[PDB]
Amino acid sequence: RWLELGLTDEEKQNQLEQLAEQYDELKHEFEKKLEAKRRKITQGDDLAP
Amino acid sequence: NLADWETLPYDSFSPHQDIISSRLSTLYQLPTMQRGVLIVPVNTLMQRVCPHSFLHGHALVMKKGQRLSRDALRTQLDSAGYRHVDQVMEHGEYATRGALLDLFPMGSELPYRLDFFDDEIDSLRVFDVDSQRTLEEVEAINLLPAHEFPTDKAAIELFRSQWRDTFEVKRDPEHIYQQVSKGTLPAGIEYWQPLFFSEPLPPLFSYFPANTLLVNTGDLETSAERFQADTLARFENRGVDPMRPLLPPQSLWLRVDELFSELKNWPRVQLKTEHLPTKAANANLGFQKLPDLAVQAQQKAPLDALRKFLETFDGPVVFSVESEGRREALGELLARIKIAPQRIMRLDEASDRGRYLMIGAAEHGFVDTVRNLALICESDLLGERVARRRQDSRRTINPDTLIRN
Repeated sequence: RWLELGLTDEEKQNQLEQLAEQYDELKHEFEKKLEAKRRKITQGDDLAP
Repeated sequence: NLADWETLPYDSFSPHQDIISSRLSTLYQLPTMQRGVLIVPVNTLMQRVCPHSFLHGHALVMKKGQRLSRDALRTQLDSAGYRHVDQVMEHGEYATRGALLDLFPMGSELPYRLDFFDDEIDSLRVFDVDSQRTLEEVEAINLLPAHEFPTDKAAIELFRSQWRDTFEVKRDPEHIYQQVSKGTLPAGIEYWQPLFFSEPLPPLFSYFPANTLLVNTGDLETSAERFQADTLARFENRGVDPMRPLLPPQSLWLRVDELFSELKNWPRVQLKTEHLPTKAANANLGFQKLPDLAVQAQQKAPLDALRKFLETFDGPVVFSVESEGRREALGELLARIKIAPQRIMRLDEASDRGRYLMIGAAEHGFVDTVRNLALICESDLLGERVARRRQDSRRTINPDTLIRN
């Protein structure tokens, strides 16, 4: 909670909203990328007959 | 009538805008008035509304031969927060069609056609939308803007100001702050309207000119206190939601004592069915409830009570009639009492022992002492002639048109 703090009405708190949004976006990036690499490692590997 | 929103205290939905627009007209036409009457209930009296100066700056007028660009006025309609609908049905909605810009305003009963020309207002032409065909020309329009409430960029910013003064904010996109920061409209926004104003919301009393009158019926303070308690109960019950945060009920509505302190400012006539003591400024004017004269069809005489009422009475008996299609039913019975009235529309034409009637849906008959006037209604006769209200004037369930539409 550095996000909800009482700030004067300006573009500053707008950018705090932006940065918290990007923080949540990186959280989502992590939670997809981790499972993505997990399936990438664990999956079968193509071969010759 | 100043109708209300007809929602829950701390509701979660949107009231029907049209009567709101109608109330807006009332808001448009309250500190301008010279006779006539508005009614309000106290729960409707507690909504403290945006200033008439705000309205007056926002509500504007176009004229018949006025030099105006189409997209210029359309930009003013964006300033009005008018809603772009391809097929417009209600207020604050607009459609683009050639030089024609169709819009249904939130003042009027009826929508408008503009057809501009060479930076110029050519036409101003109105129609029924379900007809979708021209009805008549007018040379002028006062267009009230699409909401009572500003939703412009400055409005959104200062909303965000007062919001982050008051409430908490989350990263959740379903936060009220979040959609208003996106500039879209919440369902239950209408309680959060104080967020637009540095000042507290002016009461309708603030709108009141000098020549207004206040008329009371009942200890309406008590009903107000009940509504305060009920709405306060909603202030705890709904005041647990992190997803819809609740303003102070003080910040929306006035309290009863301070209310009565502004009620000091205008003369007020109070009404009690109960008889008064003989203190000063007590009137107790000469009126009695007429005794019951219902139809007793099972015996020979449904009408003898009516009869012995009639010959002990000594004045005009006037009959409230719901419709002319009601009245022959009256005649159906009025031949049975040998006596039939003369239809009138003016009350004070009545004279001694005259039987008269008016088309009117009135509740109950009475006895007037001063002019000695009897009056007769349908609820006194055919039992409770009650009308079950399915919905309000504007909206209802649509079993016929909608599924066809």
